Amino acid sequence: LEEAPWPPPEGAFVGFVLSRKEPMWADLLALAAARGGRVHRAPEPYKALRDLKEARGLLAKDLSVLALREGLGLPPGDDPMLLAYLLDPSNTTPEGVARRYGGEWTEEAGERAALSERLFANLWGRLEGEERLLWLYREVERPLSAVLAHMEATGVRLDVAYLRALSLEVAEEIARLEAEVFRLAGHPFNLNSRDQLERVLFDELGLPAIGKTEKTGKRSTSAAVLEALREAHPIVEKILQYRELTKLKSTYIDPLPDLIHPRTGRLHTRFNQTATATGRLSSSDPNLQNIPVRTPLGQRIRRAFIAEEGWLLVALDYSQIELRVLAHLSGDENLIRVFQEGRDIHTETASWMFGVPREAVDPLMRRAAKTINFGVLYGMSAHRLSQELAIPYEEAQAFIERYFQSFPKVRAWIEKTLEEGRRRGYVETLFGRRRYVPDLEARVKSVREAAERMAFNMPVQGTAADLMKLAMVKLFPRLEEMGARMLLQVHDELVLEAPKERAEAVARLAKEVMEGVYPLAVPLEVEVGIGEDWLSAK
DNA sequence: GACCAGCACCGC
DNA sequence: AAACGCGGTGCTGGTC
Ligand SMILES: Nc1nc2c(ncn2[C@H]2C[C@H](O)[C@@H](COP(=O)(O)NP(=O)(O)OP(=O)(O)O)O2)c(=O)[nH]1
Ligand SMILES: [Mn+2]
Ligand SMILES: [Mn+2]
Repeated sequence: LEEAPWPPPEGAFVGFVLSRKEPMWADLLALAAARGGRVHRAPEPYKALRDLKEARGLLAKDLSVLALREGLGLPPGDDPMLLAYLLDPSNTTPEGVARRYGGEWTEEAGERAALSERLFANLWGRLEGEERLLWLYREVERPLSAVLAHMEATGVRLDVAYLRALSLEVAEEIARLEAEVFRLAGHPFNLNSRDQLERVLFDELGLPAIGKTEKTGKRSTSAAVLEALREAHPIVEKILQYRELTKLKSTYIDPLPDLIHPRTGRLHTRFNQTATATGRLSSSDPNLQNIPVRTPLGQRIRRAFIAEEGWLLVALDYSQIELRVLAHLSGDENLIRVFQEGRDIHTETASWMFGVPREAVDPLMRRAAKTINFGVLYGMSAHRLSQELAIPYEEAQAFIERYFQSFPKVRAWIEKTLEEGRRRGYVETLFGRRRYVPDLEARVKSVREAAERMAFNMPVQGTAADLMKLAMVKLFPRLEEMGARMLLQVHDELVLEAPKERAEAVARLAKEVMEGVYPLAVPLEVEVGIGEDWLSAK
């Protein structure tokens, strides 16, 4: 390409190099652009950002986030990654997309700009005729990237002092647990080492080995195994408690306070748009889509996520989302009637397994019911179900029988989905998002049946993701007009931040937008709450 | 220091 | 652990 002077013409494809993957923390090391057979390299990247009206190219969102960090309104536009991701969700990295569609992903901005131009031309050509995939690109993914950019650049407020004090408290308790484990073992050892713990439990203490690990075939010390051994030795109980606290302390309590950005004073995650096989987003650096919430200590961690002074958090979460999607996709009249009558399958399964009235079901019980309802739906075995439900194997097999017998159209849909996946080689969501599942024709049963479970799950989970994404695209401009912020997304949930005097109005509006994003054969219901912290708003 | 495989874990 | 699915992160143990 002919090297031309900065700036480039409007509509050029951008290429950029970051000192680190996180745009909110990265130094913009180089900036370049390409169009019309030319390449423009910026003398000073930061100054050069002011010259762009739109970020078109690979990882456009990341550059837009960095521009927002610097107070620049540089929205993301076309991104070859989103085109490749829609053609095949296994296209998740620029390294692979480049090598697959005509280029090489290097570490030079000028080459990345030229690569973005070449890959867009080729990928856009491959989507000619894919009307449904082009609709998802034009109406969902491309506009969503702008929404995610603003979310990432905004961040969430965290109660640092609260978590600092919590760290010191949990530390003392971990010391009491580790000292108790060492005494029962008769000697000290690295309790974090599952190899050393394996010997203590199964060689020294002589406890029975329940299961083995996948790759190396060692005797597993997983929670499920230890749960089965909860009454075989007092050490097992202390280990489970040690595992819980060290996990929450090492992954959330201690790391998150150190990630507050100096310029914003807030915590900034990344929402990765081409990371999953089903169309879901993912969150990383740090992951804010798996913040603790189940246990009492987990709830205390949620409370650390707070609203800015004078603001309130608004949390909206779809009710029984994939079950409602399943009703629409399958067309089972019985399942449809469940939601038309306002029933809650999670509560009903919870009341059955715990033997208590509906009003006695606590959040912990309901989460346990979710595992069963979705576990059974997506192919859980009676053997595992018997252990999860703590019932005889014969009763567990009966549970799976009544489950599908209650909704006979579900099985018919599963077989229709798998058959089409075998013939076409991919399954699709309600909006046409595809996932290629070639192992549906595999000759090894284990491999084949694994692909099958992945296959007919993707339309359900993927449609829910399509719906959530479309709702985010619709809702974002409405929140801007009301002075509200979109902070976090958790697959079927949104966390917003609104002025105290507008929180009620935002909550009502966001609820309506989410529930009416795309009318289905069943109503989409959203649970909404308002509070100064994430747990309160739930 | 950086990277990795493997086990284990958090929540959707 | 096991015939639920989708992710990301910490630790250990190992390498370079
Ligand atoms: N296969 C599978 N899918 C799951 C699991 N947990 C969550 N999902 C999927 C299916 C879920 O629909 C979706 C959202 O998870 P939630 O919002 O926590 N549960 P929901 O919306 O169903 O119920 P409600 O909001 O009334 O409490 O994530 C699981 O253990 N397994
Ligand atoms: Mn939900
Ligand atoms: Mn949810």
